[PDB]
Amino acid sequence: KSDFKFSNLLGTVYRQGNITFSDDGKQLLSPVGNRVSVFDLINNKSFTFEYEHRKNIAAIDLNKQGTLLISIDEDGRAILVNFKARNVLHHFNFKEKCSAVKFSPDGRLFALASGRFLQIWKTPDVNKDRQFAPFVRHRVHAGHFQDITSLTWSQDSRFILTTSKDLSAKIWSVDSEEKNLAATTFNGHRDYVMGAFFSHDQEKIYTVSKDGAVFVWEFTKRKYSWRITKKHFFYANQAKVKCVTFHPATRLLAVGFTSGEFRLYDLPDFTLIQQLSMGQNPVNTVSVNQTGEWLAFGSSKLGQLLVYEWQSESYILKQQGHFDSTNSLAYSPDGSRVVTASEDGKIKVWDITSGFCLATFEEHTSSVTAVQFAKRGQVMFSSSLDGTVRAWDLIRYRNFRTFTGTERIQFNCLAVDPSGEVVCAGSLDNFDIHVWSVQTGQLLDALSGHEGPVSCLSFSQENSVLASASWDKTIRIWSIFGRSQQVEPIEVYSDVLALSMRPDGKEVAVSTLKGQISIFNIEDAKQVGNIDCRKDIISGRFNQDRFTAKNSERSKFFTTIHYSFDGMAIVAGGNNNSICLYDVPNEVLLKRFIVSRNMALNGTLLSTRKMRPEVRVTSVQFSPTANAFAAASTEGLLIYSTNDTILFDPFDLDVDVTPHSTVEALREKQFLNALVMAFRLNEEYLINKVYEAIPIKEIPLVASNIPAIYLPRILKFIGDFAIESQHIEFNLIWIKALLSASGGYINEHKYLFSTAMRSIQRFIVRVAKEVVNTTTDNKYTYRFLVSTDGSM
Amino acid sequence: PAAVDLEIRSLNSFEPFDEIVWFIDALTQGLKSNKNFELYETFMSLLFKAHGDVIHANNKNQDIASALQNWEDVHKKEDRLDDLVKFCMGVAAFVTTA
Amino acid sequence: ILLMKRCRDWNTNAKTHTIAQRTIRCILMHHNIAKLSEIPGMVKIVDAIIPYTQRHFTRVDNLVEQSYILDYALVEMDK
Amino acid sequence: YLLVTAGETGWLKYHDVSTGQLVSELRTKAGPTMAMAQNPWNAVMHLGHSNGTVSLWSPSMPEPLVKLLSARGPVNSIAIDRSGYYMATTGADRSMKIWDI
Amino acid sequence: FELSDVKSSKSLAEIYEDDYTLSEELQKAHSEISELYANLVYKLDVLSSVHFVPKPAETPTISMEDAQPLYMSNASSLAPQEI
Amino acid sequence: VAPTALKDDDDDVLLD
Amino acid sequence: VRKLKHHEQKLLKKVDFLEDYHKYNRICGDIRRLANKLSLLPPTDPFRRKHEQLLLDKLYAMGVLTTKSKISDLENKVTVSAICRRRLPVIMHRLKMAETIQDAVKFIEQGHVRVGPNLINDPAYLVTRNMEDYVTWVDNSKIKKTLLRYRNQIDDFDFS
Amino acid sequence: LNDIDFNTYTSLEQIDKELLTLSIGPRSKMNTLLHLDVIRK
Amino acid sequence: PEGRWIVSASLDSTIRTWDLPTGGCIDGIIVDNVATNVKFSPNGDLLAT
Amino acid sequence: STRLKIVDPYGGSD
Repeated sequence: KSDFKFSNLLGTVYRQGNITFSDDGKQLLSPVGNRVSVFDLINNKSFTFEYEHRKNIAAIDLNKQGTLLISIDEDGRAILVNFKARNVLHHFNFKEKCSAVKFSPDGRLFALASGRFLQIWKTPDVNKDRQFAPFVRHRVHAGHFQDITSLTWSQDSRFILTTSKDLSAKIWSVDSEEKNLAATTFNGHRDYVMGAFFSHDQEKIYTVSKDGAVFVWEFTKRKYSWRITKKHFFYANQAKVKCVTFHPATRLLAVGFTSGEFRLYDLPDFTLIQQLSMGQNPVNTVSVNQTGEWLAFGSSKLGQLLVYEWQSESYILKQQGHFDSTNSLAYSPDGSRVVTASEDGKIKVWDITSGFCLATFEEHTSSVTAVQFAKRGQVMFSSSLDGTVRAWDLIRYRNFRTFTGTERIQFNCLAVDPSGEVVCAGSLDNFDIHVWSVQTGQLLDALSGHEGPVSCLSFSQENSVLASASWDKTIRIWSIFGRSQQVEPIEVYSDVLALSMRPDGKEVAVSTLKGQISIFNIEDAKQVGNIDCRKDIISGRFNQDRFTAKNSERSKFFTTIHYSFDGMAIVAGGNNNSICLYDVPNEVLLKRFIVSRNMALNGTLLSTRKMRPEVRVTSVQFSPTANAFAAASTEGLLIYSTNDTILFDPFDLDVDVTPHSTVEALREKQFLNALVMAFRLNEEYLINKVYEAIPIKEIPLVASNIPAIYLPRILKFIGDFAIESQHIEFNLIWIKALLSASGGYINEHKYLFSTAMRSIQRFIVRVAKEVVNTTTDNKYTYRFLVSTDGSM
Repeated sequence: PAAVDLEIRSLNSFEPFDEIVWFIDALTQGLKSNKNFELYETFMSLLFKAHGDVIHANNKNQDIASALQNWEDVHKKEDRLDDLVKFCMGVAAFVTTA
Repeated sequence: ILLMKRCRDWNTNAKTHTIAQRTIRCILMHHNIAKLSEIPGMVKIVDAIIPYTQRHFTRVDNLVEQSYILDYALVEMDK
Repeated sequence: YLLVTAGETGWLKYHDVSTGQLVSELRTKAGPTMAMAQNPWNAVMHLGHSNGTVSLWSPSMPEPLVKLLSARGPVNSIAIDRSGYYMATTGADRSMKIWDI
Repeated sequence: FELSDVKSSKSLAEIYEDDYTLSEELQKAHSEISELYANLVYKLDVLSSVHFVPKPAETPTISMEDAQPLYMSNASSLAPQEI
Repeated sequence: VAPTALKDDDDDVLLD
Repeated sequence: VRKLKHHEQKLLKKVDFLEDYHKYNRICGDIRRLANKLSLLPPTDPFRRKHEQLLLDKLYAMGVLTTKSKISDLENKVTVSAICRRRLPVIMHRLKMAETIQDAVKFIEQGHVRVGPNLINDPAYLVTRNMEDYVTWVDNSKIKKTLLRYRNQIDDFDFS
Repeated sequence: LNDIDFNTYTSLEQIDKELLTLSIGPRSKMNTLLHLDVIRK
Repeated sequence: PEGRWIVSASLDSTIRTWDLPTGGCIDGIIVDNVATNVKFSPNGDLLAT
Repeated sequence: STRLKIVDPYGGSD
């Protein structure tokens, strides 16, 4: 009964276009394919915008006011979005490829590099009510005879410097009256002019060329004219200038070369501040902060993004995404971290709160097919097509064990026992499930009985039974632990593609090739429910198709499914443009999500392969926090969450229940009534207001009297609220009072409080213990210093 | 974080050790406010890392000894947090398990 | 150096680490810490004592957490 | 029976269409080629460059036969008459010059 | 061991000069083999792949990706038994 | 001025 | 140009400038080059011994090598015809699914053919040996109905 | 009452002086400060 | 769309927006012509009458 | 000259 919205895109920090810094300097805007990601450098957070282009973004820009963001794709279709409210304002089609877009520092105008033309437009007014046709064109300029590489605004918004592949830099006046002031073209460079910049006083102009030459232009007498007074050269052996940026206030010049290295220079002295290398791929985009202290670089080939603090030679941000599509994903048991794997063969560990990669593992030679955590959570296992299964200790970030078959079997699926003592893998070529001992690393035995390749495995987190399904049109339940081994095969109408264990361990759901999700009772081994999915799935006609989408049967089944931790929902995805969320007990579709709106991707709408990227979801999982689910796709890891919660969803509401009446009860000191009415309304602002208004002396009284029905919901509220709240002791007092008062009830119903307790344990472990760990170290460090004999 | 670390290292470490004593008095005031508790504890951790030997060598000095003793009086009070954390882990682990 | 070598070995076993810690504590509280540093080979012996003592600290600490089940039993019995 | 190409690499290349083998490839060493024209009377190639010069080339020689300064900026276009006696150039400095080549 | 029977291009001083200041050529081929194997794997992968397969890709160098967190120390990566 | 415009010595010899 | 007379041919020659297996030829040559450079390496090198085995395993898995082989045999066993035999329409013809290779290509283009759970519409797709067993008709194909109807075995519960 | 009128509520800086409160910022700052030496290296 | 408001029209030539959590009218309009239909857009950015 | 004069719905008002 939750509404999920796309929140952020992990696994991709930069694909192409230009990166920009916020005017305050505290945020970085990076194009990620079709969408724009915003990184909070100070708060170490990140979000991705929900709006979406038809194609990949080419150029973006944010005005100095911080109110308007303009993004333009590769065919010239622009989207104007209110940056603060994150809502799209207008769409405009400039009908030409735009290389660069820049706001004037005044913000009234923005300039467009379109072919060999410079278009100046008037910026729409954000404050005003939404206009039907807001874009009015200011001026158009045509001097260049060849495409414009870049453009630069003057600090006073009165002049623009445009550089083109005509080996020329050209200056324009934004006011017609001042045309005589600046109507000059600067020649002299032997290659493409990549950047032209004003000095801070604007008396001097610096032009940079692709060949690696910097010219200093001054207005001087031989009666007065612009002349090259000084010439500097980057003596790169073969590297060419790829991107250049300048900061007039601090006179900093940052140049990124095609060899993958960048230099920082001081002008006009040309003093090389520093020289570093990001790799062997071209540096595509370079940006400078408003204060000039942070430098952002981006390489498109490997999708690297680097924020460099050259003052202290420190790294604010240093991230590289997956080169290939993410094949699998796995949440940490508490939901603090998510592990991803790629067809390349490298695993990356991500932190949910920050959205940045903590470690990358490159032990696997071939594509990693599955990653899974143990119930303990410190250990992670991965299976790969290279023929190995590896165990990773995520406290010390080390591959402490490798499992392999006798004959190098390609593993596609993986399952780990709840006790973390048995690991099982399956293959498309062997038909046998290999079992290893975690402690010893030796093959225990091979579970035989499937006639077809094994598609999917899972242990029950509680019962510890193993379910395996295959293209043999059957599912087998293995009771491997115990003195005797039993197997129970259940027949299914079609090949089984995906499989999921209900968190209770009493039912298993399978997705088949006929587009059916069938739920079976494990103990009785009989079907208990079924869901149709063919009609719900959305699949687009591929450009190469010679048959219609409606007649097409390419992918009308789900290749991956997962239970919600409540057990009442299943999220499903496949080789299609749909992620469907079904309600198991009612067998109805809750909601359908469109994965991409990129017209480039194939599924959105004779020796040589006609192969081009297509949209597909490789893995889905629910967050153990019960607020989000993540879907691994070609573009990256899409995370949908319920954080905003604008919905009004009251519970057991009555006429006498009102936000005013809740506040009245607080003023009357009726804390139990106020808290209950706040939950019945189910308004986050009101629950927070009542929650913090209850005095410490009254908490044990209120906690003891909470009705049982509201107990799971308040426990959920504290766990989610405490993780990011500053009131550590206040939230700890509340948890202790609830646990001490309703501990027996929670024990009687573990499944009902499974997600609430897990969120609480995340807070007590990931923040509360770490605070105490610092405080206790100072206690013992202090005792040693004072109690001990000092040196002579 | 870079700025904080540089300043703490740069505190003068020569007798009469005025700055180090001043910093301890500053941090002792911060703990009394019961605000920004995790940073003040972290600052004191960085003080011992960078100037522990100076403090250890001259622990008998009245100014350093008194400033640390005042810090202990406040820091001793802030041990009730450990009791809450230990209680909740003990019961949360037991309740969810058995 | 002879006594600390025994303390290093006793520390590796959890059934005898308690004796090693109190012996180590007595040395620190009755010897000059500066002097202990110059002794050749002491730092390597000290290097081998720290990793085990941290393992013993993570344990025992976990036993303190587990002891709070007696609180939860007492509050339940009050009800 | 020769095909001639020029571009931004500063390479002048001759290709024999009859035999399909690269007759000669010459380095201009003057940056990108802005204009190109053949002289129909002696089959010598005229390349324009960004330094305002016009160079004359033959496939068998590794260096230009002649160099002519005919502009204060890049040479945009070159035209040669049928007799191969005159040459007209236009640079990006509002200049047009007629040459006796 | 192979003994050169051709005149040494290095003068008798040079043979002593280099002595003042497992094999690079052996490692040079190793890079070449990896390049050839990587290219061949890509070409065969595209032909037998259902889905799209992307084509595989002094001065101090920055490591974009690291095997462990930056805040983590190598000493903290060792067990007591290892020490 | 450009058209685009807006709108002691310490001795190094030291006694050793 | 027009056909050259006897005397024209003598004066000027080789002026005739201005199913292709160029790509498969490149694969066969590249395999030979990679095997050649491997031989140049010292025999005892573990790096050499590992990569040659990987090359044998890849070609075995692709199916171009019908049986396991040595490095030497890759010099002569690998042939363009061997790669052409893995071609999906060629596999289909051998399976008797299609009467002619041209018929198989039309079926692949029309979307009647699936290799495992995946529908393949690219006739250029090369079938690996593990997937060879699972090339079949798509379930709802009008063709597969025709096969079953001929046998009088078309079971409507399967929708095929 | 304005915060109610706009259906918003900003959490207090400190609920009570006697109660321990963390800083109003990210929780990774403590980790970054303690290990700044190894991050640099 | 968020379930928090009701917009209603009546023959008295007025359109009223009601806040359900508080159960009170928060906005009012007078239209020259009576409004016979009222619908929210699925996104909620538009109101059609 | 050096200046496109485009009369369109979005510009050329002057």
